[PDB]
Amino acid sequence: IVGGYTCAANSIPYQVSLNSGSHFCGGSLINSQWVVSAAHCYKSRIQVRLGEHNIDVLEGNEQFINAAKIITHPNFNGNTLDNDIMLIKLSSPATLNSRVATVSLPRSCAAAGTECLISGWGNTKSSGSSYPSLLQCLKAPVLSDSSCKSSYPGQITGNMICVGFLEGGKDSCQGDSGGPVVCNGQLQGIVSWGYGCAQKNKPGVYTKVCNYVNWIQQTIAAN
Amino acid sequence: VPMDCSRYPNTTSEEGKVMILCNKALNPVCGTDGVTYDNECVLCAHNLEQGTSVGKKHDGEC
Ligand SMILES: *[C@]1(O)O[C@H](CO)[C@@H](O[C@]2(O)O[C@H](CO)[C@@H](O)[C@H](O)[C@H]2NC(C)=O)[C@H](O)[C@H]1NC(C)=O
Repeated sequence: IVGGYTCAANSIPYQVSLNSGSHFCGGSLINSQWVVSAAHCYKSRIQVRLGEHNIDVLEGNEQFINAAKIITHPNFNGNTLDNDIMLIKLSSPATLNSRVATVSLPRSCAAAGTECLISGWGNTKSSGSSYPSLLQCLKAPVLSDSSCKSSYPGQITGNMICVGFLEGGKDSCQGDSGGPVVCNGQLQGIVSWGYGCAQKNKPGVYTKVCNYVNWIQQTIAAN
Repeated sequence: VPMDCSRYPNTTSEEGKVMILCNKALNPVCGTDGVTYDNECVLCAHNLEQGTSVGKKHDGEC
């Protein structure tokens, strides 16, 4: 996250880290045994880490749970990142507490202008590398579709939304992918892609979660 | 085995600036220049933006 702030402890209890030796993507806990992340974050084996404050230290109050099933959207396109959503079933149910909690799926799509919270352990600099140990947060609004399409001509599908600032300076970045965009208590975006990070006229692009609630429910119901 | 930067979507600007659009996953790779790049797409974008021709020495971090 570039241009954000250090989240307060337990502020973002639904945030998870996806680990395959080291942190590589974020994700969001939606119920005791299911995590939502980005399809491009797919790996054959994944350890889900929950309740983490500092990803470099083991404080005893986190939970590490292996993925048992990893299901990428059937129409995911690895080249354009359309349908960039994936579900992870945990090997065992997480124990929910003050540090590990869930976020609601969206009851309706977010309108342009709605204020959201983006979080993650990704790069905090636009040029260069600097990875925080502590989870970063950023408040940013959903942009209009026309505004998003004009920033990335011919690259935005109906399953994508822009969230951020056209003036640059604040955005999600490498290491944030899969992470949440929560607006009014509902998960409306998945960190997906962009032209670099925090570049002018090039806000981040996020999977439009409100399009996928029926697929999520059907998949979960049967698995 | 090197790498294919075509695997990533690109867009041309008004003045001909080619921009490579990258996913935000942290999957570090080690360049032939000995520098660790955040992911392969970012190495691709660096080469395009700087005009270099760095390759991938190996999928991990240097
Ligand atoms: C940029 O223009 O995007 C296109 C689309 O991926 C790249 O075009 C392709 O992939 O280039 C490869 C050879 O490198 C060729 O085999 C593919 O057919 C071709 N596809 C099309 C639609 O032309 C293009 O290379 C890329 N530009 C850069 C500099 O990365």
